[PDB]
Amino acid sequence: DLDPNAIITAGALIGGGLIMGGGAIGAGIGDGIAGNALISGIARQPEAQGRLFTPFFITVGLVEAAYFINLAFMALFVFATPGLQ
Amino acid sequence: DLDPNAIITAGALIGGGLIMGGGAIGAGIGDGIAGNALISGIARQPEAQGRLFTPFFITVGLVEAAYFINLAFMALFVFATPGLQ
Amino acid sequence: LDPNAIITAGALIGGGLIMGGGAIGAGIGDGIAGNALISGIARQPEAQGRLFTPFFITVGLVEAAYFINLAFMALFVFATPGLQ
Amino acid sequence: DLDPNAIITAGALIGGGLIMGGGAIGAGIGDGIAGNALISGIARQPEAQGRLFTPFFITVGLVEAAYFINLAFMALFVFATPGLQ
Amino acid sequence: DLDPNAIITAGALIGGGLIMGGGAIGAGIGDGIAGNALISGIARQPEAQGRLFTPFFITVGLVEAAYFINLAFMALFVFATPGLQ
Amino acid sequence: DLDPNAIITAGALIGGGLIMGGGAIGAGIGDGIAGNALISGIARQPEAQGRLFTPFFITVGLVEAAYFINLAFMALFVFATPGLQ
Amino acid sequence: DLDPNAIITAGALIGGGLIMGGGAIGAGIGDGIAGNALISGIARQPEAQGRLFTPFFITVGLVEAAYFINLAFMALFVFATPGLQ
Amino acid sequence: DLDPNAIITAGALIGGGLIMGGGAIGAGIGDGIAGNALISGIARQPEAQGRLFTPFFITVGLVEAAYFINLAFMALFVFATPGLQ
Amino acid sequence: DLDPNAIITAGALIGGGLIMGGGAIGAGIGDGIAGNALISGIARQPEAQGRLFTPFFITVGLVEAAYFINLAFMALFVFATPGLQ
Amino acid sequence: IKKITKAQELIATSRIAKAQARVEAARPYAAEITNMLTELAGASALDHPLLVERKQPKRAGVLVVSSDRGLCGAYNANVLRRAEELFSLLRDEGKDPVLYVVGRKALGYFSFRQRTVVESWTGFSERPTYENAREIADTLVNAFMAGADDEGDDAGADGILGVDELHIVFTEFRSMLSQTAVARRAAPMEVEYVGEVGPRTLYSFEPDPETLFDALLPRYIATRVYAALLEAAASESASRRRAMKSATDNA
Amino acid sequence: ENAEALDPEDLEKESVKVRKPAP
Amino acid sequence: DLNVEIVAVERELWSGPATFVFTRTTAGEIGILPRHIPLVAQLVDDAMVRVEREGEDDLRIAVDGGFLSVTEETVRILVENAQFESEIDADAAKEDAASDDERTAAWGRARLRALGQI
Repeated sequence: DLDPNAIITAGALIGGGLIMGGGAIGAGIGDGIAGNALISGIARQPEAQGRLFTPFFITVGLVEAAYFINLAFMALFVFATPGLQ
Repeated sequence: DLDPNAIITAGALIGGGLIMGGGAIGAGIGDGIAGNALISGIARQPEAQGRLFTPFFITVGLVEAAYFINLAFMALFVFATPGLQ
Repeated sequence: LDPNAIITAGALIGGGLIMGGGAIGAGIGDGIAGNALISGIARQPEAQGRLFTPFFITVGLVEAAYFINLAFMALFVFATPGLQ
Repeated sequence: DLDPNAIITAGALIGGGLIMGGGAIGAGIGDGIAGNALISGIARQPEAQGRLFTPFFITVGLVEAAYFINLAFMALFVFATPGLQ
Repeated sequence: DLDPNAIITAGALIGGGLIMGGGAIGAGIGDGIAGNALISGIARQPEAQGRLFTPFFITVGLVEAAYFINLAFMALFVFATPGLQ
Repeated sequence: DLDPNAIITAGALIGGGLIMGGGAIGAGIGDGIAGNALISGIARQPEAQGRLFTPFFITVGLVEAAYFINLAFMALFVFATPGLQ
Repeated sequence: DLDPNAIITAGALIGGGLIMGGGAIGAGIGDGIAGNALISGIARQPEAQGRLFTPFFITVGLVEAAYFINLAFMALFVFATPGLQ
Repeated sequence: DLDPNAIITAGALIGGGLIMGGGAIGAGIGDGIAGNALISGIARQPEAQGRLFTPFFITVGLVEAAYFINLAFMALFVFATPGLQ
Repeated sequence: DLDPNAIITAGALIGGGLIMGGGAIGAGIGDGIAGNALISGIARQPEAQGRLFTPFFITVGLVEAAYFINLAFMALFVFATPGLQ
Repeated sequence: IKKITKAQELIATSRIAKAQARVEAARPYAAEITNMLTELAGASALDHPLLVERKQPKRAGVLVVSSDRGLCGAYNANVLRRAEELFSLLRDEGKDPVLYVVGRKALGYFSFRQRTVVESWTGFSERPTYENAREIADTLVNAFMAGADDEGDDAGADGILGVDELHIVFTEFRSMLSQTAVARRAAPMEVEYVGEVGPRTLYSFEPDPETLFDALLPRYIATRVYAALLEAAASESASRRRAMKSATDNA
Repeated sequence: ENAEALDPEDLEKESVKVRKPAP
Repeated sequence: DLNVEIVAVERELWSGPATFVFTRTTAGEIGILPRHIPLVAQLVDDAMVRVEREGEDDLRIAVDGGFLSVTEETVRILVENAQFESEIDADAAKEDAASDDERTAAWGRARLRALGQI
């Protein structure tokens, strides 16, 4: 007779792990791509540096959000598990 | 013997974790790619930024849509689990 | 153990896989198509008018796949095949 | 008293979910890449548009096939499960 | 006192789903990349139409190969399951 | 009482499915990228049609290698499962 | 009747493994992309090398951060498991 | 009366399958990218072939290394299972 | 009844497999991308080699680290398993 | 008369100095653009319409460069004799000469011969600027392009009847003592494959070599036309100096 | 006037140098 | 330090050392520092070239019909015409900018860009 809460907690932990893994993949690759654009732009025309941070960070925002949003739900998965009995 | 609700809830949590992991991967990478396009275009054409944000936030829109749609269904999986007994 | 519970858990996991893969594909494909669109508009300011046709064609394909998955994800969870 | 059909059906549902996840990822990313090529080509010169749809629709045809074949097999997994006993 | 065949069939279905998902991802993305190359080449050099097909067919020829090989093994997993008992 | 060999065989089947999924993804995408390079080279420099097949067959030679190596080990996982009782 | 802590710990270990897998994928691919940009920029614009390290280290900073955040949440999962009984 | 060794072996087989899947994905895609660079370099500069193999062999030397390292541990997972009872 | 340590060990093996799969994917793809940059740079400029190894080794250094840390933590998961009683 | 001719001789000597200075000033840009064109041709496909010979040639544009002032002794006469020889050669090859003229003297000559002149430019023969050369080269290249779609005597889809070749008949300033009228085929350009020897480090072409070659070939043609005009100006000054010396000797 | 035809050898043709091997 | 050489069709306009060269090719804005890779590009119709030197105010040149050639030693701008910032007249540039003739408008825009009125 396994404890129902044990199974629910294990499932919540696996789900949160999936959430954070996917978020990390997305954030890492998207930030790498945005930084690649920034570095290439500065290399082509160094003095453009100053004006390229505004879009860059915008992009970073639009990327990081996903990851960090995921992070929040991961917390809600492993700290206040929905459906836990 | 296990409570059916426990198994169903663990499955729902894992499913929603997959939902959000895939959504975050897609959102992060797509937003990074669109931002790479935007940053390159602004670096090469500083005066184009104003117009470039039109096709950008269109693309981002689409990229965001999927993500949040996934999020919605994740909320459907964990908060109101279909097929829960 | 009620068999319906096992089938429902499997259906939920499968629908999660379906929709996660669909979201990955949709996000990355839309990002790539939008990258093409943004670069084209940057190089050719006037080309916007002629560029939104192929763009929405590309999206029309990519997005379609996603929603096709959405068609079956629901099928997995709301009307589970072989639910017995 | 676990029903063998229940275990087999859960496995079949997970397998079909995997099949559709992979097929959707492949189809979406391949369509995005082919469409990126098409959009860049059309932006380079409009007149190529009419001819450029020939290779493009070939690529999509190769990609979509890989998707729909998977779809067919997923049906086999969910509707007529092999080895269902 | 589970039926061993049930567990074997569930594992086989999950494995075949993984096989076909990976095959679909690889086939779709590889076909998309090769078609991107072909579309760009035909866009810049229309006279390259005939020239580019032979490499393309080689590329796709490899890509599809893996896919179909995976497909074949999926059948082995699903219908003629090794170790079934 | 579940049959231990059933559990071992299910695990081996899932492992083989993972091996094939990874091998197919890697082979398909690597072949697509190498073929994209080959097609682009044959486009820019038509005279190189015969000169690019040496590096190409090297690239593919490596890519396929991993695939086939994976296949071999998958054949070990499913047909001669290590750790069987 | 397995101990609930055993199932909780198994789920926690699987979730931590997922977190590290996602973090490693994201960090590796993002660092590779940013480094590709850096190498190409230094090749193109050797004298701007120093100026290219300022954005690069920013990009890496935004990537590694996420990775280590994942690390921070993996240790938790396997050292202070939320919901552990 | 589940056999502890059977469960440990199933887990080890799944883990080894994951190790092979990741190694194959990484090896295939990295080799494809390195070969894309090599093919493009040879096409652009015919007479560079020789020199281009010095860095290429390094890149492959890195990529393949990871693959084979994974291989070793997969053996350690499947042939001498850590924690086997 | 069943030994909980067997469940914990199976979970630990799966988690270590995930860790190493993610690490290998990240390492292979990131190294391939960095090597692609290096090879393209050397193809454009032979004498560039001397300096292009400086950023390259940095990039590889950042990628390999991400890989090796995973390996270290994988060694923790399978050899000294946290949560093992 | 004698005093006027002597003054004209001295003025012509000064003008020769100025013209040689102008040719020397023009040289570096010509060398650099030639180098860039060679690089782009090595990097691009050699298939530009300016670079491929039309099949069955049936019309050939000929630009005859002459002077505005007739005090030059036999400069215009030599140029027009060379132009007549080129016309005979073109007719022998089966091509009709389409005549373009720079300078009023050739205009008068061909008006007496009653040969239609498609377009003429006058007033700058003594001190030609690059804008005049650019206008002349633009007209000549437009005429050459218009001939791609022409068959028999039909202008084709263009609505403009072009030419299949472009020749320049001008006076080459070999030296102070020798100035010889020459005929040069400005188009279609031939490809002279010189031994490769440079290839260790590649050039980067933005956006791509093909468009750069497309944009640079017309500029190269304009540069060569400008060089021809400068050589013609120097030759005219030299021949006027010699003619004035001869007239002063006679008087 | 039936002027003598210019010798094709005498005619000088504009050329584009290419630092490539002869085809 | 890199050797800049602005060369017109009629005459060689300027030549000397410089620390930075900024211009606007058909691909996009480009900046050249001493050891830039060899490159050939076409300047935009209304291109402006900024040459930042050591211990002097940077030159701003309006360029008509420009090409750029970066080499291991020298960066060369081949121009159909060019005007330094001092030689430009603001009112004529304003009048010529946005005229019916595309080339005249481009020349006026280049002169305005050199002046800084952009």
